Parts: sequence; C-alpha cells; structure tokens
Amino acid sequence: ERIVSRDIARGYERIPIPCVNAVDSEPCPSNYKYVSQNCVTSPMNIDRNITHLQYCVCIDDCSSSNCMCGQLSMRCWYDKDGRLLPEFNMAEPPLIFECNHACSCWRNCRNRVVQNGLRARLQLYRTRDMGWGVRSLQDIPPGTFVCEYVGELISDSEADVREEDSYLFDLDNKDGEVYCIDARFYGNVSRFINHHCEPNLVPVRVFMAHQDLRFPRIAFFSTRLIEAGEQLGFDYGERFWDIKGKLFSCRCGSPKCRHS
Amino acid sequence: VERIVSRDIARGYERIPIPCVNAVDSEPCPSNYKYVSQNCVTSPMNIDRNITHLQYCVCIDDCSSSNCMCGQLSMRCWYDKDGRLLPEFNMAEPPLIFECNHACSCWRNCRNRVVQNGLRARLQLYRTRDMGWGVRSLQDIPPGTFVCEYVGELISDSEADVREEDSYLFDLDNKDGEVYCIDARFYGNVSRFINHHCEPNLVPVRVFMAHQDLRFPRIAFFSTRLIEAGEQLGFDYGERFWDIKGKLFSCRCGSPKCRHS
Ligand SMILES: COc1cc2c(cc1OCCCN1CCCC1)N=C(C1CCCCC1)CN=C2NC1CCN(C(C)C)CC1
Ligand SMILES: COc1cc2c(cc1OCCCN1CCCC1)N=C(C1CCCCC1)CN=C2NC1CCN(C(C)C)CC1
Ligand SMILES: Nc1ncnc2c1ncn2[C@@H]1O[C@H](CSCC[C@H](N)C(=O)O)[C@@H](O)[C@H]1O
Ligand SMILES: Nc1ncnc2c1ncn2[C@@H]1O[C@H](CSCC[C@H](N)C(=O)O)[C@@H](O)[C@H]1O
Ligand SMILES: [Zn+2]
Ligand SMILES: [Zn+2]
Ligand SMILES: [Zn+2]
Ligand SMILES: [Zn+2]
Ligand SMILES: [Zn+2]
Ligand SMILES: [Zn+2]
Ligand SMILES: [Zn+2]
Ligand SMILES: [Zn+2]
Repeated sequence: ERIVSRDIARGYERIPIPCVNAVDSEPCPSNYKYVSQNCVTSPMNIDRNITHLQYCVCIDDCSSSNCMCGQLSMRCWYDKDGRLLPEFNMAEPPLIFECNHACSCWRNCRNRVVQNGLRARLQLYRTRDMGWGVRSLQDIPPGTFVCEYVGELISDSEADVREEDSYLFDLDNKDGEVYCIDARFYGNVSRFINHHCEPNLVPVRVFMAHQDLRFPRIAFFSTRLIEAGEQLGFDYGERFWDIKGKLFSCRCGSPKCRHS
Repeated sequence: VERIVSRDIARGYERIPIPCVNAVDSEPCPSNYKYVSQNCVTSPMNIDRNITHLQYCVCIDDCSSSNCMCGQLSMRCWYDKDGRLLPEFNMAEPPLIFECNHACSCWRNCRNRVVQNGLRARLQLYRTRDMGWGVRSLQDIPPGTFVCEYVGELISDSEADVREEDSYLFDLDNKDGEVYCIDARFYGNVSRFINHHCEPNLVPVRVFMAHQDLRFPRIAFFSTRLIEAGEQLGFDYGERFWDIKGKLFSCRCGSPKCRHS
C-alpha cells in the first residue's frame, strides 16, 4: 500500500530498493546510515599489498580448469549466467575466490559475480510479526547472487562491548583473531533480512579485491527458485538463538521450525 | 597502414575500451607494466578510512545550492549541470576539490560527483614519431571536462628516492608533513602514456572522494579547452622533471612557445 521510500539506497545500487508499509504507520527506517560497501570506524589493517594477491594468467574467459582463481575456489562455481552450479554444497559452502585486478583476464570473465553488485529487484517491506523484512519483486532462479551482508567491520573486543548485538555477522576464527560485521549503525538492505528455519538464501564467504583471510565478504545466494513476492531469509545460526531464544521464539512459520 | 595492436589496453576495466594502434613502426602494444584502473599499494599506506572522519553534506536537493558543505570545502562546487568545470575555475592554480561521498545525505547522482564516475572519453594509445607512445582523443572533448585520472602505485618519498626509473612519478607535494608520490612505472592506467606539452590541453587537479586524507589526493586531468577529435593529450610535467631530464633530451612538443627546447 503505502510507498514510504522510492529507494532506501539513494541511488547507490544498480537498481532502486523501494520501501512499502501495508501493516502499520511506521515510516521508513532511519536510525542507521545506508552504505553499499563495508566501512570501518577504527582502523582494520587489511592486507592490500597488490603483490600479495594470488591471480590467474588466463587468456580465455576463465572457464578452463587451469584458472588459479577457480583452483583456489576448488573450482569456478559460476555457470554461463553467473549462477552457482547445481552441485554447489549449500550445507557447507566453500570459499569463493573471484578474479581480481592482478589477474591477466578481462573484467567480464566468468569468475566475477559478487563484484558486479546487486542486480535483483528487492523491496523493503513491513511484515505482520517480525518488523521489517526484504522480499523479491521478481523470480530469482536457484544459485543467483542476491545481495551482500554489508556493515561496519569491527574486532571481537569491540563487539563484546556493543549494547545491540542483533545486527552482527560473525566472520569466525580463522586464527586467534576474529572479526564481525556490525550492521546496526552502518548497513545495506541485508540488515533487514529475517531468519527462516528453511532458508531460501545461504551466506558464502567471498574474496575479491583483497585476499586477507581474516576479512571474507558475505554474499547471499538463493538456495532454490524464489518466486516474485517471496520474503528473503537465511539461517541466523545457533549463537544467535542461544542468546535471543531467552527473549522470544521464532516466527518463521515453517512446519520444520527449530526455535519456537 | 595503421596496425591495431590492441582492442583495449584496459581489458574491460574502463567504461570505454582504449585501443592501441601503431602507424609508425613495428613495436607491439606496450606490455612492460600492469594496467590498473585505480590506485594500488605495495607497502602499507595507512590511509585514514574512518567513516566518522569524513566531512559531508546534508543537502536535500541535487547539491546545486550554495549551502552544500562539500562545495564549500572546494570553496564552491565547480561543476556545471553537465559535469564540466565552470569558466571561473582557476586552471593556473586549481583549488582542492571535495566530491560528495558515501557519508553525505545526497543521492549518488548529485551534481558534485564527476571524477568518481570514471573515465568517459574515447581515448586511444598510439605510436608517435619522436615521443614513443602517446594518448589521443577519438572525439571532441569540451572545455573543463574530466578526461582521466593519474593512477599508479602509491609510494613514500623515501621509496621514490631509491627507484631507478623516475619518468612515471607524479608528486603529491605536501606543504606540511610527509610527502608521497604516485609511481606509474610498474602499475598504471592510460595516463602513464600522456606526453608533456608546453601549452597543455590538460591540467591536473587534486580531488578527494571516498577518503579525505590530505596526504593522498587523487589526480584528475581536466581539459583546459576544447580538445578536438584526433588531438594528442598533454599536460605540463613541471620544472622538477625538466631540471632532471633536460640534461638528456630537449622537449619535442613543437609548440611555438616551448619552454624546454
Ligand atoms: C544476538 O545474536 C548474536 C550475538 C552475538 C554475536 C552474533 C550473533 O548473531 C550472529 C547471527 C545473526 N546475525 C543477525 C543478523 C545477521 C546474523 N557475535 C559475537 C562475536 C562472536 C564471535 C566473533 C567475535 C564476537 C559475540 N557476541 C554476541 N552477543 C554479545 C554481545 C555483547 N553482550 C553484551 C555486552 C550486549 C551481549 C552478548
Ligand atoms: C624525472 O622526473 C621526476 C623525477 C623525480 C620526481 C618527479 C619527477 O617528475 C614529476 C613530473 C613528471 N611526471 C611524468 C609523468 C607524470 C609526471 N620526484 C621526486 C620527489 C618524490 C616524492 C617527494 C617529492 C619529490 C624524487 N625525485 C625524482 N627522480 C629521482 C629519483 C631517484 N633517483 C635516484 C636517487 C635513484 C634520482 C632521481
Ligand atoms: N524468524 C524470526 N522470528 C522472530 N523474530 C525475528 C525473526 N527473524 C528476525 N527477527 C527479528 O529481527 C531481528 C533481526 S534484524 C532483521 C530486521 C528486523 N526485522 C528489523 O525490523 O529491523 C531480530 O533481532 C528479531 O528481533
Ligand atoms: N614533450 C616531450 N619531449 C620529449 N620527450 C617526451 C616529451 N613528453 C614525454 N616524453 C617522453 O616520455 C616520457 C614520459 S612517459 C610518457 C609516455 C612515453 N612517451 C612512453 O612511450 O612510454 C619522458 O621521460 C620522455 O622520454
Ligand atoms: Zn582465470
Ligand atoms: Zn583470476
Ligand atoms: Zn578471470
Ligand atoms: Zn523458525
Ligand atoms: Zn551537498
Ligand atoms: Zn556532499
Ligand atoms: Zn552531493
Ligand atoms: Zn615544449
């Protein structure tokens, strides 16, 4: 019903992300800053030395098995349309290394999906029972990149002293150091995606312009055909529900719900 | 005959292809460097990227009014509706330009965003007769248009002072504090091929977009007049270059007002 914003991203995405409310009188969310890429407040010494990148020397479109970046990904998982292959392990996704600016290939090679940004037509909307949510305005085939989980990159020490923990995405411990993305104060459309026990999205760790393994980027891919109008959802995991289960129960409505 | 030796030296990284041609000799497309479309580093530079340190505007319009904070930092917004520098822009002593950024309240299509939109002109790398490779425009370029950025490897002054090849350095001079340099010898974009001209049709301008760390301005070339289709691009290398290289060769820009021949 009520169109309360024509584009919450104010033109920073390749297509607008409108916001509508047909439930109550809440206006468009405004208690955060929309950013389309990750940001920092305190410094994160991400390794950006260009000579530290692994890269490929392909002269084709990076469809051969000799592509170093495909080999780092165990294989290039992207088909001719940029969708994950049917055999992609959705239960335990691998890391994806996309091609980068040190590679000899062209900017339009096969192994570049997440770095081309959001393409699906999404919409922020007011749900009946769990606040704001995100839905697709179009059919999304299986294995399509939907959106990235974008926010403020913070250390574990910083996360342990933040009053609000509902917008944290853990980049769990590759070593002693561990970091997370906090979308509470800075974030993109993904900060409004609700939990579902049978999720139509799965997060995948991706490396594009750097390969600092402490700082993967979080890309959501569809696990099935998402029909037009369907709400997006992913599995928040057990750390969330072991903390928030004390306060409320899951309202995903799935007959296979595990937290209600 | 004009040999096409590359369809795009940028391999698709620019909005427009930049082909390379050679009607002079049998030299192939230059390949002794790595093309990058934006600045890179090898040793860390600790650029201040704290989002709360950005100055930003709160404009409710397209940032075309007098109240835009980012225009005020630039002493005024110098861009017209087409993204070109106003005729009042001081080409002889350009001010610092602060474009709008992701902390501003405005939209991504506001007026104060030109260099962050990337290269737009149709350019061409080509073999000259007595200057090696050069860059020309394939189209008319109106005055005050953003043409290309000087892109390369960001290095410190002490690193530059131990590099054997100095012909691709762009100085980021600092009146106070540490001084840095862009070296396009090993990593660079199309701008590393632009030759010196004593009456140049390009002027470099220091611009800030995603960060405002004054140690690291980005270098944007704007046209100083109409550049016609076919014309070679050129800017003034300055005195530090010619005080060093003038001992080896004379300027061949061919201008009637050449100052280094
Ligand atoms: C509530 O759900 C989480 C809560 C916490 C999480 C992650 C959580 O959900 C992750 C998935 C759900 N997301 C929702 C949107 C996107 C995915 N992560 C951290 C990190 C764990 C490992 C890496 C370093 C810190 C621990 N702290 C947590 N809450 C504490 C914070 C500090 N105190 C008080 C001082 C307020 C209370 C408890
Ligand atoms: C030859 O032209 C330059 C030469 C030098 C420059 C700048 C120059 O031209 C700038 C304009 C021309 N460009 C051409 C393309 C784009 C603009 N910069 C400096 C400093 C760098 C950072 C601190 C302030 C200035 C260093 N010295 C330089 N050559 C020395 C380097 C070390 N070797 C040996 C010790 C190995 C001795 C010569
Ligand atoms: N499946 C679910 N059941 C109940 N509440 C949920 C839920 N999924 C998400 N939420 C709510 O949404 C928060 C995650 S942030 C997701 C956006 C949120 N709906 C908003 O309006 O800002 C959780 O803290 C929880 O309060
Ligand atoms: N006006 C000029 N007169 C003589 N040589 C010039 C010149 N402008 C540029 N050059 C040459 O080009 C170098 C700058 S790098 C510019 C690209 C270069 N022509 C190339 O083929 O790689 C200078 O060191 C000088 O060798
Ligand atoms: Zn490859
Ligand atoms: Zn590659
Ligand atoms: Zn590739
Ligand atoms: Zn559930
Ligand atoms: Zn403004
Ligand atoms: Zn602004
Ligand atoms: Zn603006
Ligand atoms: Zn001259």
